[PDB]
Amino acid sequence: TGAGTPSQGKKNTTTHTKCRRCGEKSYHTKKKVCSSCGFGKSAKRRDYEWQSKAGE
Amino acid sequence: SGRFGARYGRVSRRRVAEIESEMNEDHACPNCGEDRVDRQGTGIWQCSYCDYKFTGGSYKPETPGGKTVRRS
Amino acid sequence: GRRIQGQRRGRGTSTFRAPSHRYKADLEHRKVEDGDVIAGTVVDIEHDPARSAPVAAVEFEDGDRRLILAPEGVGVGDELQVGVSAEIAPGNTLPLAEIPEGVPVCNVESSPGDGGKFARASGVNAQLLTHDRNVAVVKLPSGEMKRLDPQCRATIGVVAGGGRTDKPFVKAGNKHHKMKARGTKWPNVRGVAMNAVDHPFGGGGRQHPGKPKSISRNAPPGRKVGDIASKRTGRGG
RNA sequence: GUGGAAGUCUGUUAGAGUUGGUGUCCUACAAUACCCUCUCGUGAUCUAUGUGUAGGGGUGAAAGGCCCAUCGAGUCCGGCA
RNA sequence: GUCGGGUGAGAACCCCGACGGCCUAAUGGAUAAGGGUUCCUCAGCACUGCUGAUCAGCUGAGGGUUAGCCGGUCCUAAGUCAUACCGCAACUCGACUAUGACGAAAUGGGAAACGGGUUAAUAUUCCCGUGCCACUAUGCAGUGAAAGUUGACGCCCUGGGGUCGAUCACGCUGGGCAUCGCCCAGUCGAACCGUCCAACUCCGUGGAAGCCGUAAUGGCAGGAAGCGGACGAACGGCGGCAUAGGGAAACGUGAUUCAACCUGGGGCCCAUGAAAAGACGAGCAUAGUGUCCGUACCGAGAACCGACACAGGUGUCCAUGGCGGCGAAAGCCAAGGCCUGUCGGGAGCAACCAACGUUAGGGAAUUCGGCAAGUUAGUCCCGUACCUUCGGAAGAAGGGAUGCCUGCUCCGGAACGGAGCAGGUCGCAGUGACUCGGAAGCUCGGACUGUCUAGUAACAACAUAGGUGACCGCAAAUCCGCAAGGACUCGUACGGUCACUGAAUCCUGCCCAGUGCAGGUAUCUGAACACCUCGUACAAGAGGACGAAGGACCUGUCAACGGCGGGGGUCUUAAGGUAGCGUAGUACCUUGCCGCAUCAGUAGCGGCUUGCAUGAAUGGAUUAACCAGAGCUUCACUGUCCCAACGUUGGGCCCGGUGAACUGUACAUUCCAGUGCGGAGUCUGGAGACACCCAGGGGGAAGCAAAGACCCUAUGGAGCUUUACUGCAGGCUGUCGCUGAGGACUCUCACUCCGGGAGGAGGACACCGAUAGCCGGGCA
RNA sequence: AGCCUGCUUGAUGCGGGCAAUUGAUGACAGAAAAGCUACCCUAGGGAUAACAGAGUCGUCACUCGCAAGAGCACAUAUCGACCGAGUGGCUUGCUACCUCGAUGUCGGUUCCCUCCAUCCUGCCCGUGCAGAAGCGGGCAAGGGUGAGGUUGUUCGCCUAUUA
RNA sequence: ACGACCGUAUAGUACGAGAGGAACUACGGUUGGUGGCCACUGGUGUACCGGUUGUUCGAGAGAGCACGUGCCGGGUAGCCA
Ligand SMILES: CC(=O)NC[C@H]1CN(c2ccc(N3CCOCC3)c(F)c2)C(=O)O1
Ligand SMILES: [Cl-]
Ligand SMILES: [Cl-]
Ligand SMILES: [Cl-]
Ligand SMILES: [K+]
Ligand SMILES: [Mg+2]
Ligand SMILES: [Mg+2]
Ligand SMILES: [Mg+2]
Ligand SMILES: [Mg+2]
Ligand SMILES: [Mg+2]
Ligand SMILES: [Mg+2]
Ligand SMILES: [Mg+2]
Ligand SMILES: [Mg+2]
Ligand SMILES: [Mg+2]
Ligand SMILES: [Mg+2]
Ligand SMILES: [Mg+2]
Ligand SMILES: [Mg+2]
Ligand SMILES: [Mg+2]
Ligand SMILES: [Mg+2]
Ligand SMILES: [Mg+2]
Ligand SMILES: [Mg+2]
Ligand SMILES: [Mg+2]
Ligand SMILES: [Mg+2]
Ligand SMILES: [Mg+2]
Ligand SMILES: [Mg+2]
Ligand SMILES: [Mg+2]
Ligand SMILES: [Mg+2]
Ligand SMILES: [Mg+2]
Ligand SMILES: [Mg+2]
Ligand SMILES: [Mg+2]
Ligand SMILES: [Mg+2]
Ligand SMILES: [Mg+2]
Ligand SMILES: [Mg+2]
Ligand SMILES: [Mg+2]
Ligand SMILES: [Mg+2]
Ligand SMILES: [Mg+2]
Ligand SMILES: [Mg+2]
Ligand SMILES: [Mg+2]
Ligand SMILES: [Mg+2]
Ligand SMILES: [Mg+2]
Ligand SMILES: [Mg+2]
Ligand SMILES: [Mg+2]
Ligand SMILES: [Mg+2]
Ligand code: NA
Ligand code: NA
Ligand code: NA
Ligand code: NA
Ligand code: NA
Ligand code: NA
Ligand code: NA
Ligand code: NA
Ligand code: NA
Ligand code: NA
Ligand code: NA
Ligand code: NA
Ligand code: NA
Ligand code: NA
Ligand code: NA
Ligand code: NA
Ligand SMILES: [Sr+2]
Ligand SMILES: [Sr+2]
Ligand SMILES: [Sr+2]
Ligand SMILES: [Sr+2]
Ligand SMILES: [Sr+2]
Ligand SMILES: [Sr+2]
Ligand SMILES: [Sr+2]
Ligand SMILES: [Sr+2]
Ligand SMILES: [Sr+2]
Ligand SMILES: [Sr+2]
Ligand SMILES: [Sr+2]
Ligand SMILES: [Sr+2]
Ligand SMILES: [Sr+2]
Ligand SMILES: [Sr+2]
Ligand SMILES: [Sr+2]
Ligand SMILES: [Sr+2]
Ligand SMILES: [Sr+2]
Ligand SMILES: [Sr+2]
Ligand SMILES: [Sr+2]
Ligand SMILES: [Sr+2]
Ligand SMILES: [Sr+2]
Ligand SMILES: [Sr+2]
Ligand SMILES: [Sr+2]
Ligand SMILES: [Sr+2]
Ligand SMILES: [Sr+2]
Ligand SMILES: [Sr+2]
Ligand SMILES: [Sr+2]
Ligand SMILES: [Sr+2]
Ligand SMILES: [Sr+2]
Ligand SMILES: [Sr+2]
Ligand SMILES: [Sr+2]
Ligand SMILES: [Sr+2]
Ligand SMILES: [Sr+2]
Ligand SMILES: [Sr+2]
Ligand SMILES: [Sr+2]
Ligand SMILES: [Sr+2]
Ligand SMILES: [Sr+2]
Ligand SMILES: [Sr+2]
Ligand SMILES: [Sr+2]
Ligand SMILES: [Sr+2]
Ligand SMILES: [Sr+2]
Ligand SMILES: [Sr+2]
Ligand SMILES: [Sr+2]
Ligand SMILES: [Sr+2]
Ligand SMILES: [Sr+2]
Ligand SMILES: [Sr+2]
Ligand SMILES: [Sr+2]
Repeated sequence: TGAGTPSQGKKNTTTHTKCRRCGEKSYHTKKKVCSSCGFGKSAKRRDYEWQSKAGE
Repeated sequence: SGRFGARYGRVSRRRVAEIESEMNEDHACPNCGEDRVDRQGTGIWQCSYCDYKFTGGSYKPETPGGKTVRRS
Repeated sequence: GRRIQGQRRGRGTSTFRAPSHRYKADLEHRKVEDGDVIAGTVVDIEHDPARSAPVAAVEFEDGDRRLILAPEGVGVGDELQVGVSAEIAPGNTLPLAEIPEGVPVCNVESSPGDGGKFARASGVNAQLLTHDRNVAVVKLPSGEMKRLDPQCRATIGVVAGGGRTDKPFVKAGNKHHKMKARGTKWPNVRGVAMNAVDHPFGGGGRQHPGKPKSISRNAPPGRKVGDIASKRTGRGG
C-alpha cells in the first residue's frame, strides 16, 4: 500500500483542537497539551527566542 | 503426532507421541486407587471418579524426582 | 552506530516488559508471628501465567486466602502448615534448621523472611545437605553448594510441573504463545544478519562475525555481545 | 465403525496479499491507480478503537525497512546573510 | 436509454407516464469516525457543476434537531495527569512511592419502553394507548442484612430446547393471466404482567456383581436403571395486554428445516483466556421527583481523508428474500435503489490503437524462456508408480459414467434430504450456459506454515523448531538513567541473559603459533596518595623505597576469530584437509573428456575429476513433504510462429458545446556534398522549391522532460570500518574522604541489606564523593 | 662563555633574555594523521575517462612489386617464404579535438538506401582442360544469398536443405 | 517486374579402354519476387436459421438476461489466401 494517497484515507482521528487558554486549534486532545501556548504543560506561556531573528 | 502430517521430522514427533502417550494413559489416583486421573492443564491432574485435583509433572502425574521426596 | 537491541531492553518499553497486569500472585512464604500454629487447607490448584507451572490456593485458619508455590504432590483438601513446628511432609514450610538433612527442598529464602528466592522453577529442587547452629549448606539446582542462615525458610518437596522441558516446541507458533507470557522480545534476529550500524557483528559481503566472539568483562554496553567473558568455548578438551 | 486433530488441503465466503502480463495508464481516475492471472484464508491469522515507545533516539521475523508523499539519522523555526 | 407529455423566454440530460435497462455483502437498510447545516421550504442562475439547465450538495431568504427508561453522564482496562516526596545549576525536565483525578458515545461493564399515530423537515424524545425503573415522602409489613450469588469472560467439536425467516399442506381475503389451471400478495397484533420447564445439581425410594446411557466421551455397591421429589431456561410456549392498534378485505391451522436467544456434553494449553461500579440477597400501597449534554443531514464512483463533485482510501450490523448448487460461489430474479461510475450529434463507421470472438493445414518451427493464449475442469465408479521421515506421495497416472421422461426400491420420523433399479427417449454436444486441475520426469536451493525492501527486488535473503557455546545463586548476569531511580521481575538455573548454527537422518577430523577471552604467576615491568633522601628558612623540582589491576611469562580454550600450503622419501607459520562432496549458484583454462537425448543441444542429466580458488554448526553429506523460488526433458494443446484474414465493443474521422498543458533567441520550403570546435534547416557550391489546409506513421531538429546519478577534480558533505590521529563515556584496580574500637587479625558505633517489629546478616568493607593506572570504534 | 633582567626594598631559590653549537621535519622553503561507500549527497569539469564522432594506422583487412622454393621435369595450372611498396577505415591500440544545465548499452527484431575486396546467377581466359566434376583467373553489384540445435551472445560450432 | 532452379526430348549420344558422361535448341513444371481477382477450395461472417443449459415473464406460445453471440451446429453477400 502506498504512503501517499491511499494512506490518507485512514485519517479520521481528532487530535489538535481549539484551546481553552489561547484560542488556537492546537490543543492536542490525546495529550491534553497545547502545542501553541503550552496549556496543560506549563503555567507559563509557551514562548521561544527562536520564533524571531536573533537580533530582533 | 499424526496431526503433524509429514512435518517436523521423526524425533520431534516421536517424542510428542511417547510423551502424550504416557500423558493420556489412565493414571492411578493417589487418593482412591482407581486409574481415572486426567490432566486438566500444565502440571494439573484430576480424578474423574473422586474429583481429587492435584499437582504433578507437566506431562505425567508423577516425576522421578517427585517420587524421591517420599523416600527420604 | 545505533543502540543494539540489548540496549533498547533497558529502557523498559512495552515491547520488553512482562505482562504483569496479567500475572496472578507473588508466591511468598507467609509471615508467622511465631509458634507455627499456622495451617491452612488447599482450596484449589491453578495455572501460574508467569512460571508455566501449577500453583496452589490455600485458605489459612485465620482467614487469609493466598496462592502458594506448590511442590509436586499437593492436592485439594490436603492440609499445609507453616512454622517452626510444622510437620515434615511435602507442601509444608519451615526454616532449614527444622528440616532433616537429606530432604529435597524448594522456594528457599536467601535471607530469613524474604519469602523465598531459590529453586522455584518447574520440577526443580534444592538439597539440604549439612546442618549446624550457624550455617545450613544447601545444594541448589545449578549444582552449587550454597551456605545459608539456618533461619532461612523453605518448602519440603520438589516444585510441581517437572519435565516441562522434556517436550519440544515443535513449531514456532508454540514458542510464540509462551513468549507472549514473558518479558521477552521474540523472535531473535542474529547479530551477523544485521547491518554494521545495528550490531558489532553486522556488515560483510557474507555473514560472519567481524572479530572473535569472546568479549571482555569490561566491555561497555553496546559492545558486550557474543560470548561474554567466556572461560572457554567449544566442546573439545 | 466412531471420533474430528491440523501454524493440514480446496475455496474471488468475509477478509488479507500480490507471481506474471514487463498488459492499460504514465500533463493519469490516481504524486503508486485499472484489469486478468496468481498467493493466504483456525492461525506466528486478519481487523477497529484506545494506549505506549521520539530523533544519534524509537520501532525493526533485518530490507538500512518504518517513525504523517520526508529517513545511511524526521519535521519546524533558530544559529544564518 | 427511447417515445409521448408537463413547466419555462429557453429543455438530450428538471418533472409525469409508458416501453427498455442497471445494482443483490450492494448502487439496498441502519450507523461509528470525520464533516458541520451540507437537512426542509420558497425564490433564483452572476458563481460552482467535465456540455446544457428551468435542476442541484450552488446563490439569497426563512425554517428544522423536543427523551426518567437511546447514548453521554456512572465503573474500572492498557495507560495518563495533578499534588506530595526526591533529583536537577534549574525548570514547562525526571524515575519510584503515596493520595486524588483522568482514561471505553459503533465495539468492555451498566437500573428502566413498547405499539401506533403525526410533520415540509424531529421522534423508543412530540401526541394517543399501555408498561417499567430509581430515589424520596407517607402507611402497612419487616428485624432480618451479610455470608453468598451475580456483574464475569479463552480456543476447537457437538447434543438438546427454540423464535424470525424460508418452504410444504389445506382454508379464507384480494390481484394477475386467459386454450390449459396456473401464478403472485395478504391472512397481522408489542413491551409488560402471569404462568409453564428441558439441561445441570441434589434428595428419598430402589438394589444392578453386568447392566444403564450417548452423536461421542462415558456411569455405578463410595449405590446403576426404574419410581417419586427439591432447586431450576429462553429475546421461547401459553393466557392477559386487545369490543388497544393496524388492515380495502380475510383478519388461518398444521408441519418441516430452524439465525436469534436459552441450556448442556466433550477436547486443548511449556498459551490459562480483565477489572471495578452496580445488581441480587431484601415485601407491598399511594404520591412526588427524575435536572444537565447529544439528537438535523451525509456516511461516500458528489456531504469523510486524499488541493477536486478524485476509478484511491475509510470501521460496524443487516451472513436466513426466490431459483440454483456443496455453498455467504456463478448466473437469473424479488424487496429497495438507480438510469449521476453524468456531454452530446453523425459516417457500414477508412488507416491506426485498446479490449475481445473465430480462423484451414502444420503444431513451439516463435522467443532468452510456451512470455501471451490455450489445454484440463464439477460429481460418481474403477484404478494408481518411483520414493518416503510410513504421515505422505495422490485428485499421481490412466479408464468409464453423467440429460430428459414413466414406474419404482433402499436409508431415515421426515424433508420441498440422500443412495440406487427397470423401461422409454432426444441432441454434434447432458458439470450442454455458468461454475470448473492440464499431466509426468530429472536437477539446484531453502526443511515445513510464517517474514521483507509502503512506492522497480517475495528470493536461495529474515524467522522458525531443533543443535550448541557463553554469563549468572538473585545484594546475581544483561541492560536504561546525569541523578532520584528503572526494565528484566507477581521471574530464580526445568530460569533468562548474550551469541552462533538452522527440521529429520548419517556425521562433525587436525591446529592454541598469531588474535580474542579466561585462569595462574617465582621473577621482571607497573600510577597516584602516604613514606624516606637531596634541594628550598617554605615551595617548585630531582631521586628512592613499596607495588594494585594490566603487561612480560606460563596454562586452558576453535560448535572463539580463523588456518589446514610449497618442497622431499622437512620449511613458513600451529597444523597440513580426515568422512564426504566435486567442472559445483564454488572450476580460470571451458563449449574440459565419455555417455544419454536431438536431424543438429556453449543447455540439461549421469559418470570421470589433478578441486585457478570444495569440506565439516565460517557446519559437511543427504533428504520425504512443502514452494507465485532457478535450470532441463516428455505427453497434451494452441494464431507464439509459418502468414496472415474476417468480425465485435470503445476510441480514432465529421458536427454542436466545453476547453487546458508541454514548448518558443531569432530566422526557417529543403536536399546533396563540402566546410567549420573534427556530428550544419541558417556558412560555401550546386540541386530542388507556387501558397495554404486535412489525415498518418514518427527519419531529423545530436527533439522535449532532469545544472550526468558514470568518470575525474574540491586542502566539499555524510553513513560505515579499523591494531589511522586525537579524545570522551563505561568497566576493572590502587589511593583519600565518609571512617570508629582493640602484612596479617578481632570487634561495634557510623553506613548497607533482610525483617511488620523484636531482631538478624554484614561492617569500617561495601555504596557514594575525589583522584590515579589499565582496558576502552560503545561514542565524538 | 660573559653579560643584561624579574612588579616598594634587601637576601636566597627558581625564572625571563642577548650570541652561538647540537637534537628534525627525505611530502626535504617543515600539519601531529588510516580506510570503505553499489545507501550515497553537493559543487563543477568535455580543464579529465567510459559509448559514439574525429585524427592516426603500429594492429587489423585487402592489394601490389620481386620470386627463393615445390609443383615426378617444369617459379608463374596451382601453392608460394623473405624482403620491399601500398590501399581501406570492418578489428584493436593511441590521442583527448567535440559533447558531462545528459549524443540512452550489447545482441536481436522490424524497415529503408548503399559499397564491392563477387558466395550464386550471366559472359569469358588458363589448366597438371578427353568427358563429367573441379582448381585458378577476368568482366560484372540486375536479382538472390533462405530454415534450423546449444549460447543473451556478436562470433562460432553443429544439422538438413540450396544455384 | 521480373530472378532462379528441377525435369523431359537432345542422349545413355559427343568424349572415353572403361567407369562415367555433357551441349546448342525446343518443351513441361517448381520456387522467390510482383500486380490484380473471388467462378473454384478455404477462413470469417456478434446478417440470418436451428439445437440446447440456468433463470425471469404462471404453463404453452413467444421472449429478456448469462459482455458486449450463454454455449453448440450450419452459413448468404462482402472482405479475404
Ligand atoms: C544517457 C546519457 O548518459 N547521455 C549523455 C551522453 C553519454 N552517452 C553514453 C556514454 C557511455 C555509455 N556506455 C555504453 C556501454 O559501456 C559503458 C558506457 C553509453 F551507453 C552512453 C551518450 O550517448 O550521451
Ligand atoms: Cl523458552
Ligand atoms: Cl447517541
Ligand atoms: Cl450430550
Ligand atoms: K556528455
Ligand atoms: Mg512470588
Ligand atoms: Mg510481549
Ligand atoms: Mg535467529
Ligand atoms: Mg542485510
Ligand atoms: Mg558498530
Ligand atoms: Mg548462515
Ligand atoms: Mg557464517
Ligand atoms: Mg492499535
Ligand atoms: Mg545492504
Ligand atoms: Mg426548487
Ligand atoms: Mg429522519
Ligand atoms: Mg462523480
Ligand atoms: Mg489453424
Ligand atoms: Mg530462432
Ligand atoms: Mg504462462
Ligand atoms: Mg423407510
Ligand atoms: Mg547448475
Ligand atoms: Mg522457505
Ligand atoms: Mg518494492
Ligand atoms: Mg513469494
Ligand atoms: Mg538462511
Ligand atoms: Mg532450547
Ligand atoms: Mg536455536
Ligand atoms: Mg537454544
Ligand atoms: Mg557437466
Ligand atoms: Mg533522440
Ligand atoms: Mg549537474
Ligand atoms: Mg560512484
Ligand atoms: Mg566525511
Ligand atoms: Mg529496601
Ligand atoms: Mg568515528
Ligand atoms: Mg644538545
Ligand atoms: Mg617543497
Ligand atoms: Mg626548490
Ligand atoms: Mg553531483
Ligand atoms: Mg578535451
Ligand atoms: Mg572487381
Ligand atoms: Mg542494386
Ligand atoms: Na480410528
Ligand atoms: Na496483481
Ligand atoms: Na536525528
Ligand atoms: Na447530464
Ligand atoms: Na414468558
Ligand atoms: Na438457497
Ligand atoms: Na498457511
Ligand atoms: Na591459536
Ligand atoms: Na576452508
Ligand atoms: Na511462500
Ligand atoms: Na488472434
Ligand atoms: Na520525427
Ligand atoms: Na552517507
Ligand atoms: Na592507408
Ligand atoms: Na549483383
Ligand atoms: Na545458432
Ligand atoms: Sr482511522
Ligand atoms: Sr503536564
Ligand atoms: Sr520563553
Ligand atoms: Sr519476591
Ligand atoms: Sr516481600
Ligand atoms: Sr560481519
Ligand atoms: Sr574437538
Ligand atoms: Sr491453513
Ligand atoms: Sr486456500
Ligand atoms: Sr516484472
Ligand atoms: Sr491479458
Ligand atoms: Sr506507474
Ligand atoms: Sr471451516
Ligand atoms: Sr537560516
Ligand atoms: Sr441564462
Ligand atoms: Sr437536498
Ligand atoms: Sr470517567
Ligand atoms: Sr456499551
Ligand atoms: Sr472468537
Ligand atoms: Sr435444533
Ligand atoms: Sr437520525
Ligand atoms: Sr447510510
Ligand atoms: Sr468507495
Ligand atoms: Sr489502492
Ligand atoms: Sr425492483
Ligand atoms: Sr451534467
Ligand atoms: Sr461461426
Ligand atoms: Sr521452444
Ligand atoms: Sr527453438
Ligand atoms: Sr478423467
Ligand atoms: Sr508489506
Ligand atoms: Sr540437521
Ligand atoms: Sr590463544
Ligand atoms: Sr582428500
Ligand atoms: Sr543442508
Ligand atoms: Sr500522430
Ligand atoms: Sr587495508
Ligand atoms: Sr551491492
Ligand atoms: Sr586509461
Ligand atoms: Sr569495380
Ligand atoms: Sr559463376
Ligand atoms: Sr559488435
Ligand atoms: Sr566463442
Ligand atoms: Sr538432360
Ligand atoms: Sr554406365
Ligand atoms: Sr447479450
Ligand atoms: Sr464448457
